[PDB]
Amino acid sequence: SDPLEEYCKDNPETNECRTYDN
Repeated sequence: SDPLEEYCKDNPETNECRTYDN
């Protein structure tokens, strides 16, 4: 998918995007 998916995977702040809000 777009860099958006890989981000939430690689985002220590937004990879937590699923748990925390950013």
